[PDB]
Amino acid sequence: SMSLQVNLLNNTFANPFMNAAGVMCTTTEELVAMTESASGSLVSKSCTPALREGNPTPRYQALPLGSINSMGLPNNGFDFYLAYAAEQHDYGKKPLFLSMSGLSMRENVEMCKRLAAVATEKGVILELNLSCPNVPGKPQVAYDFDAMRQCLTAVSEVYPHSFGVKMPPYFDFAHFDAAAEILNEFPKVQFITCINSIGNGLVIDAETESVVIKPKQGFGGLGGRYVLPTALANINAFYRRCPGKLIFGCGGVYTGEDAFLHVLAGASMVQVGTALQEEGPSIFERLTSELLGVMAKKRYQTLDEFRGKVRTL
Amino acid sequence: SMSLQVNLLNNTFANPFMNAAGVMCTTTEELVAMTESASGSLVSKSCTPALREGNPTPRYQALPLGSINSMGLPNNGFDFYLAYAAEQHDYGKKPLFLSMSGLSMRENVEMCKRLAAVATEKGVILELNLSCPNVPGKPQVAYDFDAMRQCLTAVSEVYPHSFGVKMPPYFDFAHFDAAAEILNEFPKVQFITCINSIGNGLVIDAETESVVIKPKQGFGGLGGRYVLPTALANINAFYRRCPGKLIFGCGGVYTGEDAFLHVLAGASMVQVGTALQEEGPSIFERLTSELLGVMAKKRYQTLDEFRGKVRTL
Ligand SMILES: Cc1cc2nc3c(=O)[nH]c(=O)nc-3n(C[C@H](O)[C@H](O)[C@H](O)COP(=O)(O)O)c2cc1C
Ligand SMILES: Cc1cc2nc3c(=O)[nH]c(=O)nc-3n(C[C@H](O)[C@H](O)[C@H](O)COP(=O)(O)O)c2cc1C
Ligand SMILES: *C(=S)Nc1ccc([N+](=O)[O-])cc1
Ligand SMILES: *C(=S)Nc1ccc([N+](=O)[O-])cc1
Repeated sequence: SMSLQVNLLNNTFANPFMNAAGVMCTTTEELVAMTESASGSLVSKSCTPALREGNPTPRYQALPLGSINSMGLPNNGFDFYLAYAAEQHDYGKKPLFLSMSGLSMRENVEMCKRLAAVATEKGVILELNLSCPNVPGKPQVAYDFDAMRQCLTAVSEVYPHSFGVKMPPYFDFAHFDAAAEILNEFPKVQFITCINSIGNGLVIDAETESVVIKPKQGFGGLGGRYVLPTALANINAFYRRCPGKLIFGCGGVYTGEDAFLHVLAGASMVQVGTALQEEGPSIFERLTSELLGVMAKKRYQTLDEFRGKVRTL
Repeated sequence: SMSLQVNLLNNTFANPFMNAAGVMCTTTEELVAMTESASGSLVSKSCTPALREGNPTPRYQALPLGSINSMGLPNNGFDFYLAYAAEQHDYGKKPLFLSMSGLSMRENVEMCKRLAAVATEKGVILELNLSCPNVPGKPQVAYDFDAMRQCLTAVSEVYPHSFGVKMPPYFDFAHFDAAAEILNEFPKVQFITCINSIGNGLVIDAETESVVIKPKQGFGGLGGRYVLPTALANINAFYRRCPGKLIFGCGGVYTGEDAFLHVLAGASMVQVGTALQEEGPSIFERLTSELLGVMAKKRYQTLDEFRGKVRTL
């Protein structure tokens, strides 16, 4: 009598779970493993026009309360992910998202021109990353509203399909309002993924009296338990301000209960990063089971019964 | 063989610990209790020109990983805190900071003009709050760099003493650079307190399917375990970029080990919020004991030996 089914953008998803871009989605082996998993969908590693080796190691550290990273967009390059979407992915198993993270507006425009035909033919869906906080000297496009509007205009001009945007967290209603106003100008922006990491935290190991990652003097994006209330805030803020769009939640999901909170805040899909990095794709079997358990105890049969229904006081 | 003594701003402090502004420092009884505690200093509740009731309750909630609040600047008004500084505080016991949070430039200018004489005569030190994330309709001043420059210019023009600024967290090196550039233009800003809460998080209780505080649809500032890596990042970022100024740490301190991390990142004083709210002023006896224990095990005698000495890779 229950279902985790999600229906959006002319697709049916068996459940709302997928990986967060960047986690377990860089290589062919990883993409196949995600496709064979119990997840409802998957997204490929944020790509640049050419391959990148990324930042020096160590560049990721798991922590009691989450994780810190400065990966620096290590990826196989756009051609590789385009080929996976065009020729290898089994769409009969689940829908596929492709994450794009060009290092300039022109880079994104040029990749989008080429992605267009594959989206048309095969149905891959674009998630445009406006938020990488780890490439040295590169600005957070989404923290620059003028730049964001220009980039979405440029992409919209050449990309004849719906797409979504991956956003960094905001921390002020003025910013939520400004960002929402811009996103609402673009009807092709049909979903907003909240959130990328909390940027530029600094973890210090008391025992070693040192930072724990090599790039950028130890500063890196935070994920995991640290970020859940910030993620819920951003999911709900955009759920409220962009009623014409769907929200994908990302941040702090370890359990079915955490997923329940994402959906209550407004999420349609729920992405899993840090927890997936630590547990592997088997996590999706556990999460679907747990979310159904939470729903059964609460007497909910479907996600639409409580999506966005968080009660205020 | 050891000492927690700190010497700064023409004052001597027995140890680096003090309350965070807003926590246990609103009433006469609270200010006396802080003065009688083992803390090295104390700061009075951020004040407005007149008494203020603050936001509707519930407006604070303790959490497993910290706290969320939207107090809304409940305070007894500037006259009350000025009178405490001028007539009641025992400067023989410890130095006193007064936190100011006018709701406009004019309000801060007018309060500073009156504060000047008491600072001259009694030695109270101003901590100017540029970061409160809980007043409905009024965004963080320090998230508007032009507003920040104009507030600091006004205060510097009318206030004939050194002072400090309480800052919200930043999450991007471009913002650390921009904020530091502005702060460095004001020689009277002799200390920077990093950080105020991580603004506008949203805590949802899975059991009640609701938010946990009443104001602003449940959106409120995060404190406690959630914010420690963000606090360390901000402390260190400004320690590096504002070499002519002192950094005061605030965020996620529950133990002597946490305090040790603040100091390693660059902190001179260490402020305690959520943990003090939950434990009461007796916490300062525990924190001084724990910090000395950490230093003993590490064979450090003084704070100067490791302040700002966090090792990078
Ligand atoms: C190792 C690692 C690599 C990541 N790579 C990407 C990326 O390529 N693109 C992206 O949009 N986000 C990336 N992220 C951010 C995640 O997608 C996610 O937004 C963040 O980790 C928060 O989710 P979590 O709390 O589930 O980890 C990465 C995160 C981690 C830990
Ligand atoms: C109940 C409460 C009241 C606060 N009031 C103030 C305030 O009046 N002025 C201010 O600058 N910060 C205020 N803060 C923020 C704290 O000073 C501190 O920056 C923040 O809680 C992070 O420290 P923590 O992790 O030790 O809680 C308040 C925090 C709490 C929880
Ligand atoms: C808008 S998408 N333009 C853009 C993309 C990426 C960068 N970057 O180098 O971070 C800048 C501008
Ligand atoms: C700076 S001196 N004054 C000030 C205080 C508060 C605001 N505000 O936005 O509420 C603006 C300027």
